[PDB]
Amino acid sequence: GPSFWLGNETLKVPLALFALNRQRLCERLRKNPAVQAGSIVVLQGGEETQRYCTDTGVLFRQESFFHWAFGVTEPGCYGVIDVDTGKSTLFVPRLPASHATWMGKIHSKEHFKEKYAVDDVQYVDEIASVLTSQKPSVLLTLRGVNTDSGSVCREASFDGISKFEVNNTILHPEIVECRVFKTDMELEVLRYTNKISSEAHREVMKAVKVGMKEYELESLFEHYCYSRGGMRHSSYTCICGSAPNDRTIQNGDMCLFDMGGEYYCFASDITCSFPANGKFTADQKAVYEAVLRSSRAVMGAMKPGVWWPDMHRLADRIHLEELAHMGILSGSVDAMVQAHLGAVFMPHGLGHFLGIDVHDVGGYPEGVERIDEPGLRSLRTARHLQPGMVLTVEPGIYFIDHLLDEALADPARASFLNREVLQRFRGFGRVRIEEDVVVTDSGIELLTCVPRTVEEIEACMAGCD
Amino acid sequence: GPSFWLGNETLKVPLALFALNRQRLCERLRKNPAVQAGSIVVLQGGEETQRYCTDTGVLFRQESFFHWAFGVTEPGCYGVIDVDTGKSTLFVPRLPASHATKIHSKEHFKEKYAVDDVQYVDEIASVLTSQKPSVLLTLRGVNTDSGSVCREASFDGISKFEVNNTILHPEIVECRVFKTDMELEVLRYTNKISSEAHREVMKAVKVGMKEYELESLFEHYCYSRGGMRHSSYTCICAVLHYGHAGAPNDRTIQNGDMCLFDMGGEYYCFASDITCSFPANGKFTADQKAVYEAVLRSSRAVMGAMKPGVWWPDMHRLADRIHLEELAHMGILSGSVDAMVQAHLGAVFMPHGLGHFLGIDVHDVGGYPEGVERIDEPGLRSLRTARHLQPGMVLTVEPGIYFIDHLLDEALADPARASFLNREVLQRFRGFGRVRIEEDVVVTDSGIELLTCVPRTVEEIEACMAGCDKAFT
Ligand code: PRO
Ligand code: PRO
Ligand SMILES: [Mn+2]
Ligand SMILES: [Mn+2]
Ligand SMILES: [Mn+2]
Ligand SMILES: [Mn+2]
Ligand SMILES: [O-]
Ligand SMILES: [O-]
Repeated sequence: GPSFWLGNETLKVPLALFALNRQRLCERLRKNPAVQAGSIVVLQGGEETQRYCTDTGVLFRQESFFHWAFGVTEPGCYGVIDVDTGKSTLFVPRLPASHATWMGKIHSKEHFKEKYAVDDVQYVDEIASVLTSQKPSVLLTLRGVNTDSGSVCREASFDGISKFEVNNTILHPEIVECRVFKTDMELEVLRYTNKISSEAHREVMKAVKVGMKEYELESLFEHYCYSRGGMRHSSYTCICGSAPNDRTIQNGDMCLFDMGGEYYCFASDITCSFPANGKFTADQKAVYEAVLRSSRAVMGAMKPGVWWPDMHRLADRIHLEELAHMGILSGSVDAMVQAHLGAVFMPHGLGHFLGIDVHDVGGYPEGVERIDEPGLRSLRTARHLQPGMVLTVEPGIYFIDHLLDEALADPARASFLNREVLQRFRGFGRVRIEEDVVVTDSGIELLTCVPRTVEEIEACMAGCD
Repeated sequence: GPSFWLGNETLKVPLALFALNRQRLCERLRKNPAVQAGSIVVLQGGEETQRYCTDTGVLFRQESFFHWAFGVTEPGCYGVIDVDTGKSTLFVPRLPASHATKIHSKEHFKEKYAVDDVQYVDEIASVLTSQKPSVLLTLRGVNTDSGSVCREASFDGISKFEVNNTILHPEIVECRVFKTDMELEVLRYTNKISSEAHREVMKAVKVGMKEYELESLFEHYCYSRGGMRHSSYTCICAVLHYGHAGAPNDRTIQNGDMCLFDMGGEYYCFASDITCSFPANGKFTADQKAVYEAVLRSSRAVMGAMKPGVWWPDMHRLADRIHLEELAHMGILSGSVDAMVQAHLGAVFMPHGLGHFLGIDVHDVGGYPEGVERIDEPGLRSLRTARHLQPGMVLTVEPGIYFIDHLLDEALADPARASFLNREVLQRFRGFGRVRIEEDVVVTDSGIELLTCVPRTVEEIEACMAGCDKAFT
C-alpha cells in the first residue's frame, strides 16, 4: 500500500499503520458494554492558525488523536469510523479555483482515498448528510482531560451535529489506552526518530566550543534533523542548558542539551549532559556517573509488572548513595529516603510515556492515582509497566538553591547535608541523562544511541574516530 | 540604555527604540482632538499556547502591536501608557516558587525594558484604579490582509472603567507604517542576514537535492549566525503533497529547473521577505535568461520610479507593462502592448500584487486605512495597499512572471485576450516554472533605499553559484 516518505534516506511509513490503529480502537470499543451497536467515532482534525490578528501562518501540525487514527497531514479535515465494521471515511475541504493559482493543484476525493488507504472520501460540507444516511445509533466524540496539561480535549463539531445523539464520555479513555501500547509499525517510526535525534545529539557534542551561544547548537540540531531526517518539527521547545537560549557556553560548564525531533508526528525526547570543554572534572565525573548509574539501574530493572514509582524511588536511592559517597550527604540513606531527600536533587518525575506526544497520553487513567509526595507527585504516570509501552528514562541531579535552602531550613533533612561540601556544588549546574525505551516481554529495548560513558563522551568531543 | 542582543555578531537593539515608539504614539494621540485628558493606552501581550489539549508548547512570539510599543519577549504581560505624560507601566506575571525549579524581580524587568514602572498582572485593576484615568484606550480593528479583528485588552475588573476601543487602532497602525531610524537599523540587519542566507542557498543547491534541504540550510544560517529563531513567514521553496505551505517541500530538484526560493528570517520580531530565482544547475538557458531578465527589468524600473507621492497601483501597472513588452519581445505574445494592457493581460503572468508594506509583520499593517479603496481589477485587487508612497514606509518590490496552466488556458478561452498569445512559442514555456525577484526597500525623502543585498544579474547569480567570493563582481 501507500506510504509517507520525504525521500533521500528518510523513513517510509506505511499508511497501514493508521489502518491498524483504527482496527485496534474498534476492537476495544466493541468490548465496551456501554457501546451501542451502530456507533460511529467522529474525530475532527486540526485547522490552520495565524499569529493573532495577522495573516502570518503558524506551521501546521496535526492534532494527535486524529493523526493516530488517520495519518492525515492536511488541515480542515474530519474522519469517522464505523465501530461495527471498521469502515473509515475521511472528509476533506472542498477547495476553490484560486487555490489552483496561489498554492497548487486541486486533488480529487479519489486522490485522498488512494493516498490514505481509507474506505471512502467525502467533502466536509457534506458530513451531516453522509452521517445521516448511515443512520447511526450514536456519535462517539472525543472529550477528556489531559493529565499533563489539565486541558480538556476539544470535541468534534459540525453544522447539523445537534440532530444526532452524541456520547462524549466513552471514546477518550479507550483511544487513550490504544495509544499507550505501540504497534510494531509505530515502534519502527520511534526507532527512526530516535536514530536521527541521536545522530544530531552526537553532532552537537562534536560541535560545542567554549564561547558559543547555546542556540547555535539548538540550530545545528534542528538542521540535522530536518535536512537529514525530514523532521520539520522539534517534538518540544528545545532545552539547551549550560525564545533562544542565549547563554554563552563557558569553560568549566556542564552542558545539558534536551532535544528531540519529530517525524510524521512521532516524537523523540533525548537529553545529553557533558562538559563544555570536553573534559570532566572529578566533581562532574562523580555527579555524572551517579546519574549514569541510576539510568542503567532503572533500564535494567524495567520489565512487565514493575511499578513505575518504584523505579523513581530506585533512582532516588542511588542518587543519595552516590551523593553520600561524594561527601555531600552523611547518615543513613534509608533515613534520607524516608525524609524524601531524593526530591531535593531530582524534583521531576523519573520519566513519562512517549509516542505521538512527547508527554504521551494515558499516564493516569481512572483507578490510577498520583502519589502526593515530593518527586513522585511530578511523575506523569504511576502505572505498572506492560509490553508495548514507550517510556523515557531521565534521572537527573540538580543543585537548585531554593530546594537546597528549604532542606537546610528543615531539621528533618538538614542533618543529612554537609554544607561545607555542598557549597562547592552551588552553581554546579545539572546533569540529566534521558533515554527512550520500549517495554518488551522480558525487559526493555533501548531506542536511543548516543555516547554515555565518560570515556565515550570525552573521545567524541575530542574529535576522535 | 539597555539593549536586546543575542551575542556574537547579532545586532544590539536599544530598548530606546520602543520608548521612541511610545513617545510617537503619545504625540499623535495628544494631537487627536477626540482624546480625553487622562487617557491611558492599555495593550495586552500574547500568552503561551500549547498544541491542542497537550502540554506541548508552541514557540512563543510576541503580539506585534504590543512588541512595537514595549519590545517585551515574555508571555502573559500587559502594558499601559499614560497619554498625557508618556509614563509607561509593564505588568508581568506573578510567578510561583515552582517556576524557580530563577525568578526575576519587578525591578529586573524595569531595568531590562527601560519602562517607568513595573507591577504584577493580578494588580492591574488596583493600580489603574489608583491612577484615576478618564478612559482606557484599547486596541480593536480589522487587519486588511487576514480579515481578522485585533483582540482588545481585557482584565478582571475592566468593566469598572470607561473603555474606548475605536481611537487607538488607526493611530498606532499609522505609527507602525512609518519606520523610525532605529527600526530601519533592525530591518537592515534582518535583510543582511537573510541575504547572506539566500547566498548560501544558491551556493549549496545541487541537482538531486530536496527543496526542504535548502529551507533547512536557510533557517540554520539565519538562526545560528543571525539569532533569528523565527522565519518571518512560511518559507516557500509543499501545499500540494501535504496540504499546507508549512509542510516540507519534498520535490526533487532537477536539471533544467528554475528555482524560486522565497524566505526571510525575523529578528526580535522585525521581518524580512526576500525571493531569489535561479537555475538549479547554475547556468541560465536562453529562455531562462529571457524570462528572468524581464522580471529584473520590471524590478529595476519600479525601484527607479519609487519616491514620495507615487501611487503604488501605478507601480504595479508599470510592472505589468514591462512584463508584457518583454514577453512580446520574446515572441510569447504578439500585437499591440497597449491593447494587452487594456485587456488586463499582465495579470495572467503576475496574478499577485507588486508588493506590500513590511515591518513587524511580513504583510505589515496600514495598507488600507479609511478612505483608501481596493481596486477591483485583475492583479490590482491583490495589492495589499493602494496608498501613495511617503518617506519612512517599507515595502517589498516583488514582480514575477509565471506560466500557470489554468490562467493561460482561461486567457486562451477569452476572445478579449486569446489573440495576444502565440501558442507555438507559449507551448515551449508550459512547465517553465516561475520567476519572482523580491527586494525590500525603504521610501526615502527622494527615492528609495534598497535593504536587500543578493546577486541579481544573470552573471552575478552564476558567479555566486560557482562559489565566487561575495566581493567579486
Ligand atoms: O517534564 C518532564 O517530566 C521531564 C523532566 C524535566 C524535563 N522533562
Ligand atoms: O502575498 C503576497 O502579497 C506575495 C505574492 C507572492 C507571495 N507573496
Ligand atoms: Mn527531555
Ligand atoms: Mn522527557
Ligand atoms: Mn515573499
Ligand atoms: Mn512578500
Ligand atoms: O525530558
Ligand atoms: O513575497
